[PDB]
Amino acid sequence: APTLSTDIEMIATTMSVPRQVEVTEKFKSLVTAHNGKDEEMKDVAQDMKNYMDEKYGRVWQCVILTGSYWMHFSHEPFLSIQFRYGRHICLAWRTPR
Amino acid sequence: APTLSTDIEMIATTMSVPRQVEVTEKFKSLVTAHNGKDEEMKDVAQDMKNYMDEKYGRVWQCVILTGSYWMHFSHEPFLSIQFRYGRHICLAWRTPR
Ligand SMILES: [Cl-]
Ligand SMILES: [Cl-]
Ligand SMILES: [Cl-]
Ligand SMILES: [Cl-]
Ligand SMILES: [Hg+2]
Ligand SMILES: [Hg+2]
Repeated sequence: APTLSTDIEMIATTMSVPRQVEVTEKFKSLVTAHNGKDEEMKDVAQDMKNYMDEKYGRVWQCVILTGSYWMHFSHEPFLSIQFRYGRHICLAWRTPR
Repeated sequence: APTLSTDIEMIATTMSVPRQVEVTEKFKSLVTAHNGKDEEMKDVAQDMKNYMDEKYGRVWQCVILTGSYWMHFSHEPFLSIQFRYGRHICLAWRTPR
């Protein structure tokens, strides 16, 4: 404890459990504040990106999605997190500057 | 001409039509070479990323997805392209280094 909540499925991350908990709990609070509406998920992606820049340094990208996904950023190591909360998959990783 | 093919839906891009055509035609050839299988879309994302680094400079990220999506990278301008071919949405944008 603090422990990863039971309604998050961690898919892949190079971040520690304390960071996983802050990131996922923040995402859940944002989605809840926006009543889970897809129509407002852009605000959520933006507020997640700003939260992460502030807290863990720039530059973050945030992708929220439904369905499946396949990605490539870099074979070299970089700060990253991928998880599922309900219907929404959340991707976030940090790039230079 | 070269013109954007009728089976691509451009969703948003800051790249010119010549670049749009090369990127989308390359994506279509890769998906066709992999028989459209979701199970191999990781190879496609990787080969798209390498094609784009080579052709337009580093560093590219590539996300292929089904379903909906909402993202944020940067309010500042950066090289980007988003489009749909059949069931697959393809996102790609360039970050520093
Ligand atoms: Cl993020
Ligand atoms: Cl990868
Ligand atoms: Cl790409
Ligand atoms: Cl945005
Ligand atoms: Hg995110
Ligand atoms: Hg792509």
